[PDB]
Amino acid sequence: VRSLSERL
Amino acid sequence: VRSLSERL
Amino acid sequence: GAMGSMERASLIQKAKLAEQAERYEDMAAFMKGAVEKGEELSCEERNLLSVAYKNVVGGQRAAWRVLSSIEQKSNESEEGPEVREYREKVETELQGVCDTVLGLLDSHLIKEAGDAESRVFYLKMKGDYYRYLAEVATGDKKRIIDSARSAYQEAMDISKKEMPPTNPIRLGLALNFSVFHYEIANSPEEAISLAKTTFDEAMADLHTLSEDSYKDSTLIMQLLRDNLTLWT
Amino acid sequence: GAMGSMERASLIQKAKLAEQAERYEDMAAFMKGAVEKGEELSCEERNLLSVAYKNVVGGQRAAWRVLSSIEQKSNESEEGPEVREYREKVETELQGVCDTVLGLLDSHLIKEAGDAESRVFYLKMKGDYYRYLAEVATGDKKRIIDSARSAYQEAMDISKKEMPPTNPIRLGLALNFSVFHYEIANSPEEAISLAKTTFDEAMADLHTLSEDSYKDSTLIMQLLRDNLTLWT
Ligand SMILES: [Cl-]
Ligand SMILES: [Cl-]
Ligand SMILES: [Mg+2]
Ligand SMILES: [Mg+2]
Repeated sequence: VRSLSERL
Repeated sequence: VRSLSERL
Repeated sequence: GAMGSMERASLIQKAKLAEQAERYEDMAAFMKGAVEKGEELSCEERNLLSVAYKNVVGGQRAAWRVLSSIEQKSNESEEGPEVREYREKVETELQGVCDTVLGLLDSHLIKEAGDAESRVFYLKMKGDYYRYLAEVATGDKKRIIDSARSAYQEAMDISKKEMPPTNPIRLGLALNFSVFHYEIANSPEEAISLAKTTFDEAMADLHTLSEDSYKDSTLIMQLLRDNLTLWT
Repeated sequence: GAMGSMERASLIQKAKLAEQAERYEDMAAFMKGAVEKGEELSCEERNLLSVAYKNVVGGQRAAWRVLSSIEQKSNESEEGPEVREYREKVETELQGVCDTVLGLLDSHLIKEAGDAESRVFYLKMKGDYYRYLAEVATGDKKRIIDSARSAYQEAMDISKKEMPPTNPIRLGLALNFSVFHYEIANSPEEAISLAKTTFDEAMADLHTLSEDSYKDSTLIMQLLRDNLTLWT
């Protein structure tokens, strides 16, 4: 499972 | 609302 | 063509990879390259060709609809040329994709297709891509509409003679011809009649089918039913 | 450049239309054209630039991951070169997009950015696109990783001096630097520490905010919290 990065 | 056409 | 140096089998393999990666523009370029090798296409290869271009043109149609709606609202609010310019840009790209598909069918997929399953598939495709041209056409429009109608009608005559009523290609053809009638040709009564008769004749043939074929046919029948619910 | 003949304002207007139509490649080309006019970018224009390229590179990254996984499985099964070839094709396109963004930042967005909000935004962007290069790099890799780290660190030092702890740009920067630590730099303890301290200091500053700003900050804080839940 991949880490969450910044949303638009 | 748009008619449904053939699926893949 | 940029795919002229790649083996036919490698192009088909990469088309399948592009589909897994949801890279549909690549997928279409690979399948165009495969067609241009000059050999006929198997059932699986025909479906790859159709999946790739349906996804490419589908995104273009969705974008053209957003932009056309913005453009129409602007002509009811405050006023420049940008909305029209950018709708025209997308429209032109859409028409180029349609023309590319129609060119592959004319050079030379259709003339080499002798079996009912291939000939009906390609004639249906021709009707479909003239229908997409018709959605954006503004007189011209009439010739494009008649080209779609003519291709669908030839496919229908073959499919009724040569295929059972539950055949998925025959069902998908009748579904799309009925959408043509309703959405393009201003003939909603013809659309409804074709969908009902298509659904009823398939219902009466389901008893001949295996469990897997039954699932394939009833899936498409459900789309006919959904349209009838919206149209009535 | 193909956008050299179009007005700056028309390019911005069309970028906004492409976003509504989900035409992100067009959106990025329009915003590249806008940047190349040579004027600095407003807050709204900076976000358009970032939205466009984040979506383009995001689709490329998702495709590269599908293909790299297929490639890795093939090296555990039956055996040709196609999977590697097509992964390399997508990877090369991804690297070209990253290089295009980094070139815009270097010529000349960063050197003209004097305010904290613009300078931190562009340095964060630089770290982000070196991070995307690092995800596909195979030694070289070390220089790319250090370039990402260096850009994030400079952005962090400015943001801590010049911005409050709930500032959405400061929060998004710290979020992405923590993902760098966890996913790229093999430093999960540093990732966890940065996320916790960032979350805790923002929590203690929320009382200073309006209802709208409170919603903006807590939205991003929730991503820090979601990562901490996955990492611990
Ligand atoms: Cl345009
Ligand atoms: Cl390739
Ligand atoms: Mg033949
Ligand atoms: Mg300045």
